[PDB]
Amino acid sequence: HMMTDAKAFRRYIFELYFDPARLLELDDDQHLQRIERFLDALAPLHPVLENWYLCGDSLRDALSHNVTEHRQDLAKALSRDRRTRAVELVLWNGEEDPLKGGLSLDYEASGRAVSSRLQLEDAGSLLQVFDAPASSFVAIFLAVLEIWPETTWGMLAPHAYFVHQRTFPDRRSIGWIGFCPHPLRATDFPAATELVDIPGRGTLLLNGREPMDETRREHFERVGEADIKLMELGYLPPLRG
Ligand code: NA
Repeated sequence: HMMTDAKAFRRYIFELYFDPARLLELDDDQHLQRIERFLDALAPLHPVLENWYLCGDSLRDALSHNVTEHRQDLAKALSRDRRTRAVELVLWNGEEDPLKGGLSLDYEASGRAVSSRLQLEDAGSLLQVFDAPASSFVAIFLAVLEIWPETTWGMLAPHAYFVHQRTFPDRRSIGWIGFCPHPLRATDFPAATELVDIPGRGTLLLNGREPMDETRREHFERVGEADIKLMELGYLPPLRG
């Protein structure tokens, strides 16, 4: 079918991974500059992405420091979020309700893979508000690739799919939309899969969303067949790493 199931909210995972050695080379000024550029790139995509704030305890405190208004506040996020062995930065977009596009951002750079990453949670909130979600999510990937040439993997996937349906237990997944840092040939992939070639970076892959009804071939062809081809190419990275 062309439509999805009818559900009030779907949890998603949205994670971009960076080469830890190359990311660690950056100093704080460069991390802050990249985050500033990334927030700038989010702003045109939807009204809920236009404002970002430091976290706080009272609602008044958590809305007092708009880092898209006062960019010096971004350093104050780094100051309270930093830890001895890693830069970390946490922001929220000022919307408390996930059903209204509420979102937080978590950026870490440690020199290790697990904590050299950009996460948007819960990205299912953006599926709530995007009029044309496929292209808007691709635009978020495109921003990350332009700002972080160190990107080594990206995945946007339903949480339940990743946890309970990913083909390879000890590997990452390309998800519904994802980034693989290699050129790919449409020949090797299903017809429902769209490949966006990004010279100098790799490929963005768009599989189809989960429909209300689908056959066994269609089920296999969705995210599973793409993960299988990536694994067969040696491009699907291990989870532990
Ligand atoms: Na203020």
